[PDB]
Amino acid sequence: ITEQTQYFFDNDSKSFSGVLDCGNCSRIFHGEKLMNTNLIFIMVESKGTRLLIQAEQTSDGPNPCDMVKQPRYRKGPDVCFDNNVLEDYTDC
Amino acid sequence: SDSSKQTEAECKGNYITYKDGEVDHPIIQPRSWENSKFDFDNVLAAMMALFTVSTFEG
Amino acid sequence: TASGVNQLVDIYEKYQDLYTVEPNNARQLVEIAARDIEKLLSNRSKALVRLALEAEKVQAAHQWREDFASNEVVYYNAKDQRIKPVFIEDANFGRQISYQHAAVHIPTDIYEGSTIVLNELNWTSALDEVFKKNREEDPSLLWQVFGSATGLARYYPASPWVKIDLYDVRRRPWYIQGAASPKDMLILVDVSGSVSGLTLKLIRTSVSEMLETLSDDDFVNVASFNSNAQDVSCFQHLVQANVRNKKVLKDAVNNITAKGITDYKKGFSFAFEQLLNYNVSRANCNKIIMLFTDGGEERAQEIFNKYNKDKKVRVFTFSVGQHNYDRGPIQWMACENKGYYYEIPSIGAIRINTQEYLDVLGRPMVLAGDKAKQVQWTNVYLDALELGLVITGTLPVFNITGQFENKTNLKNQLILGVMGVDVSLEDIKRLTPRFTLCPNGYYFAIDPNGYVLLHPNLQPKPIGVGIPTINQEPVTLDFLDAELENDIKVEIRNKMIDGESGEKTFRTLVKSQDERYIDKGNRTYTWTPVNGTDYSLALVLPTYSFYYIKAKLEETITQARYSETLKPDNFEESGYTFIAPRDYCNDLKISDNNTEFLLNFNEFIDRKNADLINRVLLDAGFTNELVQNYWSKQKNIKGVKARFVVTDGGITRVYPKEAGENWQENPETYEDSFYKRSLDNDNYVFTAPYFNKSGPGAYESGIMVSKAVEIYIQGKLLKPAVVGIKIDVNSWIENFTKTDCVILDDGGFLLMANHDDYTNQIGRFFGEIDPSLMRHLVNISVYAFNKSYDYQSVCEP
Ligand SMILES: *[C@@H]1O[C@H](CO)[C@@H](O)[C@H](O)[C@H]1NC(C)=O
Ligand SMILES: *[C@@H]1O[C@H](CO)[C@@H](O)[C@H](O)[C@H]1NC(C)=O
Ligand SMILES: *[C@@H]1O[C@H](CO)[C@@H](O)[C@H](O)[C@H]1NC(C)=O
Ligand SMILES: *[C@@H]1O[C@H](CO)[C@@H](O)[C@H](O)[C@H]1NC(C)=O
Ligand SMILES: *[C@@H]1O[C@H](CO)[C@@H](O)[C@H](O)[C@H]1NC(C)=O
Ligand SMILES: *[C@@H]1O[C@H](CO)[C@@H](O)[C@H](O)[C@H]1NC(C)=O
Ligand SMILES: *[C@@H]1O[C@H](CO)[C@@H](O)[C@H](O)[C@H]1NC(C)=O
Ligand SMILES: *[C@@H]1O[C@H](CO)[C@@H](O)[C@H](O)[C@H]1NC(C)=O
Ligand SMILES: *[C@@H]1O[C@H](CO)[C@@H](O)[C@H](O)[C@H]1NC(C)=O
Repeated sequence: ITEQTQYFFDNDSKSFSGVLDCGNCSRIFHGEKLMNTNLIFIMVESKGTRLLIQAEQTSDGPNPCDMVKQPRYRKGPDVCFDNNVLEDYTDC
Repeated sequence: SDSSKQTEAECKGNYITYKDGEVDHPIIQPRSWENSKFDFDNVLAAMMALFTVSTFEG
Repeated sequence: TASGVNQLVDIYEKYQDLYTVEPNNARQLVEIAARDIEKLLSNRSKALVRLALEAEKVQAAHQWREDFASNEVVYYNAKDQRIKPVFIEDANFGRQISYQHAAVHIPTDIYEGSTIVLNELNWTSALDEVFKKNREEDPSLLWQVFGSATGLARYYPASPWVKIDLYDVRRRPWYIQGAASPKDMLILVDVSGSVSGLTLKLIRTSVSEMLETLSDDDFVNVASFNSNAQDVSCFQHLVQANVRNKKVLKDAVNNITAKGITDYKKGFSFAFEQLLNYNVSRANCNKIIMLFTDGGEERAQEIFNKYNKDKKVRVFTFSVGQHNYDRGPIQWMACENKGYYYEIPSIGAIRINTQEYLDVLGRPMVLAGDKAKQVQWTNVYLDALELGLVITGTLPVFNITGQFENKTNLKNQLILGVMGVDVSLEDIKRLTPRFTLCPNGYYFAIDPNGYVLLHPNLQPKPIGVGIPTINQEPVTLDFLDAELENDIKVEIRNKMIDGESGEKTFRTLVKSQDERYIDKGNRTYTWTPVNGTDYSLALVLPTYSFYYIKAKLEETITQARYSETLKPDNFEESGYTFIAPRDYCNDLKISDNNTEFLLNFNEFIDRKNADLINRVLLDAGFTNELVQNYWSKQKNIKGVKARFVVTDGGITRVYPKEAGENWQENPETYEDSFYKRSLDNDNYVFTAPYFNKSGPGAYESGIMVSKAVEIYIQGKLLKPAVVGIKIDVNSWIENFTKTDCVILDDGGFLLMANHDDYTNQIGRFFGEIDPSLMRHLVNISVYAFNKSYDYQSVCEP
C-alpha cells in the first residue's frame, strides 16, 4: 500500500510574503502566481531540517482497528437459506 | 505412507507432505501401503521380529 | 504563438461540415449500458440454468458402477483412459484450446482412479454435450466449470493446466459462493496449557486456512479462552472478514501462546455473548461457533441450555493435533447442536477438513426445493487460468436421486457441487464505449458491498495488505478507495448501493493519471441499478463533455487524402504521428510497438466500427492541415524545442520528427496525463518532467506546456484536442537569468531556481531542496494536500 501525496493551489489570491524562522535566523520570501497559467514564482533568500517527500512511500493502510468502529455503509444479501426444520442432525 | 488413509484401497496416488512441518514449501510424494520393517504376518516372520526385541534393538 | 490554439479553433470552425454534435444525454447512455450489461448477465444466467438442469438430470440416473477396470471412462486429464487432444492456438483465451471436449483437473492429493472419482468422471462425461451447446448457441463465453464436491473440475474449453498444484475447486471463492450462504463465524481458539507445542502450530495454521475460506460478505472474529475469554485482536466484535481484516486476524492468531487452564464454560459463554451483538451491523444469518481444541473433559451443558436453547447457532469443533485426551465431550457438543465434529491429526489434513463445514451449511438450502437456485455473481478476482479479471456466476446443482419416489431417507441433503460461468471485465468494458466521452469521463459499477467493478483505476494486480516482510484473494477495491473520497461521494456511494436512481452535480478534486497532480472540476455523476442483478452502473461526465463531434463522410475522395495523410514517409514534411490502439474492426491490436500498428492501419484503410475510423481520419486530416499550414512555416523557433498536438481518436503529431524519439507520452490519448489535466483546467499547464529517470529527459526534451482548444460550434463548449509545446530549458534559463529566484508549479516541482545547482536538478519535487520553505508555505493557505492511498502498488522489500 503506497501512500501518495499531491499538492495544489488553495486560494485564488496571488501575492504572498512572510518570514522563515528555521533557527536563530531570518529569511524573506515573496510569492506571486503567474496569471492565466499554472505557475507560482517565489524568491527565497540564500542558504543560512526535515525533507518533504511527495514521492509515494510504502506504508501501512488505515488502522483497521479504528475503521471497524464506523464501517462504510453495506447492504448484504437477503436470502441466506438456513434453519430448516426438515434437517438431519445424525452427522457428527 | 500418508497418515490419513487407513487402508490400502484408499492408499494410492500422490500426496502432499510438508518439509519439517512448515506450512509453506510443500513437497509432492507418493503413497505406499508399506508394511512394518518386522511384522507378524507369519510365524517365521514373527520369530525374527521377536528376536530383535530380545536384542534390545529396534 | 507556437502551439496556436486559436489557429486550431479557426481550422475546426471553418469546416462546420463533417460535424454533427450529438449530445451525450448522460441518462440514455447509462440506461442503455445498464440494459446491455444486464442482458449479458442474463445470458450467462440462462447458460448456468440449462447446465444445472442437465447435470442434475444426468446424475439422477447413474446406477453407481463399482468395477471400472472394464469399460474404462475416457477423459482428458489436464495435468499431462486419457485422451490425446489436438490444440488450436485460440487467441480469445490467450492459450491452447480444444473445443472438442471438457478437460479435468483432479487435485494432486486425490487418487486419479478411485471408485468415487471414476463415477464422477463417468456421469459428468455427458455434460460435454451441453457445454458445447452453450458455447455454440453464442460465442465469447470463456469457461463453464463444474466444481464437483469431490475436488474435480470439468471446464469445457480444454486447455493444459497452467511448481506444485495446490488448486482445489472446493476452496475457490466462486465455489464457496454457491456451496453455502453467508456466515457469522466465531473461532474459539483454545490457547490453554494443554495445547503447547505442535498442537498450537496446527491450531494457528488451521485458523489461518479457515479465515482464507471466508468470502468478503460474511463476518468473523477470533476469540480465545485460557480460563478467561479475551480476544486475540483489536476488534472485539464481528469485522466483515475483508481482505484487510483477515490479515489482522491472521497476525493476531500467529502471535498467540499456550498458557493457563482451559475453561470451556467461560469461553462458550463469551462466544454466545459475542454473537448477540445485534447493533454492530451483523450479517444476521447462519450463526456459527467453530471451537478449536485438543481435547475436552467438560461439556458445557449449562451454557448450551442457557444460550442456544432453540439451536439457533451451529457449533463445529476441531480436535486438532495428535494426543490421547478425551474427545467424547467435543463430539457431543457438536452433535447436540446442529453442527459436525472433525479431526485434524496433522498438517496435510487441514486443507481437506477446514473446508468441509460448507457441506453442513448447505443442508437448509438443499432441503429448500428451488428457492436456492439463484445465480450469485462473485466479486472481481484474478482467474486461476491466467485470463485477467473475471467475475464468476455460480449456481448449485443438487442431488436428486430417488426423487418422485418419496424415499426421503438418503444423503440427498448434500450438493453435488457449485458450477459456474466466467465473465471477463475486458468483456463488460466493450459494452460501455468510453470513446464517445471525453478523456475525463468514464463508467463504473459497484457490488452491493461497494467494491468497484469496471472502474478505470482498477489495475489487474493483487490488492496490497500491510507493508511487505523480509523473507489468490479477490481484487476488491472499495469505491471510495479508488478515487478521492469526500463527504459528497460517500452519499453517492450509499445511494447507489440501495439502488436509488438519480443524478448529482458538484465540484470535486480528481487525482491526475500520473498521481502527481490534483485539480478542481465539475463531475456530474449519474447512476442506475441493473434490474437483472445487484449492481449500480454509474457514469461521470464533466460539464464540458455533454456534446461530442461525430464525423460523416461519403465522398470517399477526402477519405483517401486522409488515409495517406498519416503515412510513415510523410513525416519529414508533416511531423511524426501516433495512432491510438483503438478497435478499428478486426484490425490487428498492437501491444508495444506503435509503428507496426500504424503500418497495419495504413494497410487496412488501403483495403477499405465505421464512425470511429471516420473520426480518426478526420482528426488526422485537420492536424495535417494545421501542421502543414503553420508549423511547417515557422519551423524551429528560438526557444521551441518541439511542438505537439493531441486530439481525440488517437491522433498525436510532433513536428520536428526528432523529438518523437524523446516522446514518452503514451500513444493512447485517453491515457495521457497532460491531456486529461489540460482539459480539466482552463489555462496553460506546465508538466515538470520526472527526475533521475533511467531514460533521457529534462534537458534534451524540455518542459511541456498544453492548452485545451476550446470551441463553440453552435454555442456548445467543446475541447476535442490539446496543443502543446516542449520549451527548451536553456533558452528560458537565459530569459530568467536576464531578469534566490525559484519558478515553481502546483505540486512543488522545480522548473528552475536561479542557483545553478538547483536547475541542474530540474524537475525534482521541490521539498527535497528547501523543505522549511514549504513547511511554512503549506501553513499560509497555499499548497494544501490530500494524503490518499493507492492499494495497488509494488515494493522491493
Ligand atoms: C431498471 O428498473 C426499471 C425497470 O422496470 C426502469 O426504471 C429502468 O429503466 C430499468 N433499467 C435497466 C437497465 O434495467
Ligand atoms: C444474449 O444471447 C442472445 C442469444 O444468443 C444473443 O442474440 C445476444 O446478442 C446476447 N446478448 C449479449 C449482450 O451478448
Ligand atoms: C457410465 O459408464 C457406462 C460404462 O462405461 C457408460 O455406458 C455410460 O454412458 C456412462 N454414463 C454416462 C452418463 O455416460
Ligand atoms: C504478541 O502479543 C503479545 C501479547 O502481550 C505482545 O506483548 C507482543 O508485542 C506481540 N508481538 C507482536 C510481534 O505483535
Ligand atoms: C450494543 O449492544 C451491546 C451489548 O448488548 C451494548 O453493550 C451496547 O450499549 C449497545 N449499543 C448500542 C448503540 O445499542
Ligand atoms: C446422490 O445421492 C445418492 C442418494 O442415495 C447417493 O447414493 C449418491 O452418491 C449421491 N451423489 C454422489 C455423486 O455421490
Ligand atoms: C539516482 O538514483 C540512484 C539509485 O541507485 C542513485 O544511485 C543516484 O545517486 C541518483 N542520482 C540522482 C542524480 O538523483
Ligand atoms: C503550522 O500550523 C499549525 C496549525 O495552525 C501551527 O500549530 C504551527 O505553529 C504552524 N507552524 C509550523 C511550523 O508548523
Ligand atoms: C483535501 O484537502 C483539502 C484542503 O486541505 C480539504 O479541504 C479536502 O477536504 C481534502 N479532501 C480529501 C479527499 O482529502
